[PDB]
Amino acid sequence: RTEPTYTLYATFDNIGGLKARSPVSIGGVVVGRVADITLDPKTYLPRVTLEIEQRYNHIPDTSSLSIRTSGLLGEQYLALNVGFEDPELGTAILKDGDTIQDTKSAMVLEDLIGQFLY
Amino acid sequence: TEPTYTLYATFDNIGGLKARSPVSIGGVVVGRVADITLDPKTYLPRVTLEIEQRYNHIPDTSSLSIRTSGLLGEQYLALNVGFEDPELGTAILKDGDTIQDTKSAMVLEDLIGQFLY
Amino acid sequence: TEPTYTLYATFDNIGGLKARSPVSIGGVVVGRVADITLDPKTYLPRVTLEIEQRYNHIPDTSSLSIRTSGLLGEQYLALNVGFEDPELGTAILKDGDTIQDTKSAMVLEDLIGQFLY
Amino acid sequence: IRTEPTYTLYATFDNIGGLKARSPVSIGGVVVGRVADITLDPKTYLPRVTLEIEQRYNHIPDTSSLSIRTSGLLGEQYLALNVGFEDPELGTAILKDGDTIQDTKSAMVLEDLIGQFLY
Amino acid sequence: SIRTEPTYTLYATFDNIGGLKARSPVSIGGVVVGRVADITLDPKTYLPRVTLEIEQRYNHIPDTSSLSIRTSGLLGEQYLALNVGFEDPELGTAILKDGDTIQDTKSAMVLEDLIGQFLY
Amino acid sequence: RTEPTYTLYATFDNIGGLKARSPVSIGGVVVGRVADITLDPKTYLPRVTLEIEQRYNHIPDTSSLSIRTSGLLGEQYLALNVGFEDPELGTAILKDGDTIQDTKSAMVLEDLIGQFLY
Amino acid sequence: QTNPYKLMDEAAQKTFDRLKNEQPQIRANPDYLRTIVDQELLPYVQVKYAGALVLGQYYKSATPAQREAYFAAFREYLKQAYGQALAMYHGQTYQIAPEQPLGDKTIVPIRVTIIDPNGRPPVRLDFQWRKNSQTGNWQAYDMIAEGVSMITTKQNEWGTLLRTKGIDGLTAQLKSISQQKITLE
Repeated sequence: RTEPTYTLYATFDNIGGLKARSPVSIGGVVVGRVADITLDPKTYLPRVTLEIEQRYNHIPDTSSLSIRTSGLLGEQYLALNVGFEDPELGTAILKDGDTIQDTKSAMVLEDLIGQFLY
Repeated sequence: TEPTYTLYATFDNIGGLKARSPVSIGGVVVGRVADITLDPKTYLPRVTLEIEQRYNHIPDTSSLSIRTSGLLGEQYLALNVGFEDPELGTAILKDGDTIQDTKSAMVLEDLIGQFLY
Repeated sequence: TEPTYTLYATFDNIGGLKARSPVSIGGVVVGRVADITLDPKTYLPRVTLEIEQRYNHIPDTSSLSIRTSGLLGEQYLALNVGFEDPELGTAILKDGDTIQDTKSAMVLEDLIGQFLY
Repeated sequence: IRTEPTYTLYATFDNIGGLKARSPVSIGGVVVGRVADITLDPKTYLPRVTLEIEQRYNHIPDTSSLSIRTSGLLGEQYLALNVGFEDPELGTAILKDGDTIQDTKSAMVLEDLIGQFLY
Repeated sequence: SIRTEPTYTLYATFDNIGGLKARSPVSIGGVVVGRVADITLDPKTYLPRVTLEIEQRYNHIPDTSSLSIRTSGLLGEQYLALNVGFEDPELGTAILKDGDTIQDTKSAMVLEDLIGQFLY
Repeated sequence: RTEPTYTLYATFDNIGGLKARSPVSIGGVVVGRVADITLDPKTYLPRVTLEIEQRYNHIPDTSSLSIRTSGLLGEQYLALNVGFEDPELGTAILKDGDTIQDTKSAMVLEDLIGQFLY
Repeated sequence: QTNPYKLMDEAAQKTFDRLKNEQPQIRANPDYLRTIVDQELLPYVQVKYAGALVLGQYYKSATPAQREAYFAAFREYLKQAYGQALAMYHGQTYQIAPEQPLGDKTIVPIRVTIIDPNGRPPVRLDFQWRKNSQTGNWQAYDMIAEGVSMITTKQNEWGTLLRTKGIDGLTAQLKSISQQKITLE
């Protein structure tokens, strides 16, 4: 895996049962692996750092990132979604050391039954 | 030896279709899958189909979709024979052509989302 | 080990019926299935099976359906005897015959899609 | 020796599901015997069954019932007896040697209910 | 043995023991105390009865308490479970010593019946 | 391993199947494990004694502690929830040897499936 | 007088008393439930210590010009939920739990019930009464349905709004629930 790979950062709020060394997939094909997860001692929030293969390198700065289960009884894996790319207007590309913003979160088998008729 | 040939098609979300999977019609296997890949631009997945030669003579209009086996089985790319019509439903699928219509896979959270909320 | 005789049938969606699977009536096992194949003119599935010879009073009006045992267990085909009455030709079964009517298998995805309209 | 001398009984059914031989028979959760034979009637194609009961228990009125139910949630099958009540003058026939029960219930299958309702 | 453990015995009757076996755990609030001992029938009425034991450290239980069998997780062992009742001092209550019987009881759960009474 | 440990006590009344040495987590990341479980001979109420590392040590007392399950056929664990700090009303950062005031019961099955859909 | 049991006793009595006096007018005009919920109950409930939890750490950042608006809109939201909730009235009981001695803590859980022969099996609804410092009398600040809370599901659901928008986001969007009823009674 000698090919260089560049890294990105993100923050969540309730990741669930995610675990290190899990795949990142686009459309259904694997691309990059997840590196590190931790907390912050100032506000207490889950923070993740991941790496991306260098070949794919033309992303708009607007995109989506969300986690979702696998198959039916499988584990967890991130899911990226390409956003809208607008000509003329400013969009540019994702370089190193950046961060993706708007993200969703997991779901655990209690809040469902909760919201069910409250 | 399977004196086979190749076909090409597109998709958008292939769920979890690893290579070496059947290409069954009516619950009978008649092919296989060799390669899946991604175009370095639009970012849309594509596949490579291989079928044997006895079953030729297929109308250029048909259907192709993805399905799962039982409850917790695997996944098997299935076909649906279209229809043959004179004049405006002519010709056959020669060696190395493209399929028109498609039908994407199915995910869990879409259902739960259509329900509840 | 008995002297057996063979029957034919056609279907529409085999639903993963594997060769050598039991044939039952009222939950009791009797004959075994011989093989399955395809047609080079209509592209439809056909099935050849064989039955023990002691039972020999099943008339023409009868049915064959497909069903799965247990929850997520195996699957098989169930035979159904039809009520017999006078006047009309009873037509007893002999070797090398075919059944008329039947039924098809079931697919999961469509039931879900129908539950959500 | 598995047990002391016993005595036998017969019954009929309509569809026995996946009931195999060597299956238990119980009341209230406790087992009191086994299953002997299951066969078919070559005149009307209706399944019948023959079973046995140990010589210990020796007082059951004729009015009773028998049924089938699955073991746990995902297991095997086991016959289930159900006793009537004791009423002299009216129902007296004690279960002797080699008799047949009057009333019975049938089995249950999966995909039929889906067509029956909630379709 | 489990080293000494002096104990005593209690009796009970039921109506459908489901799938309980021998040497099964008895617990209060999810903490185990004693195990079960013997199960049998009645040749006069055919109603299942059970004889269990209890470790002798705990020496304060009101006469009015409840017993009920249940299942764990969604597909595992079936275990008994008791619930302490409230005692009234000024009125007539009692503790339970060796050789007593619990008043009330509960039945068991079963499939088929409910799935056929509803949504049939 | 680094073990500058703190200990804390809590009470309950129904704990499902929480066996010993199970993990405890905040927001989805592990921060300690339960230690000693026992019963009380005065009124019969289960009591738990847990321990925490020293890196995270700024919790205000106005916080909650509940029990939940993992996946669909996993093992139970203890989730935590952080509150706010304000004078007069609620102060006093947790010192070693104290008890967590709040608590919530365990979720029981069968009961609700009997209740609803009746 | 700090015994919560007697307070809950008189509260249940007064509630069902004022409730019994109306049968057709309430269903002819839903504007009476939102009235009677304020006519009682609310003197027994506390708003500050309740509405403080849903905010979280962000409370340490709220400007004095913003806190009062949220604190005011919270009650106006809370009225409608309990208003719509009252849609039953089958003359059901409320067997209070028995007495018990001195509380060994400044936080105490108390339980009631409700039974009727016309409906499903019963259900329990725990309450929490907080023993404050010098407030003399005590209030309630929560409700537990059955293994499920009512401040837990809402503490995180109104989430990402707090990260991106802010307190300003929750304001106005809270009151924007309109004034309605149900046509299925």
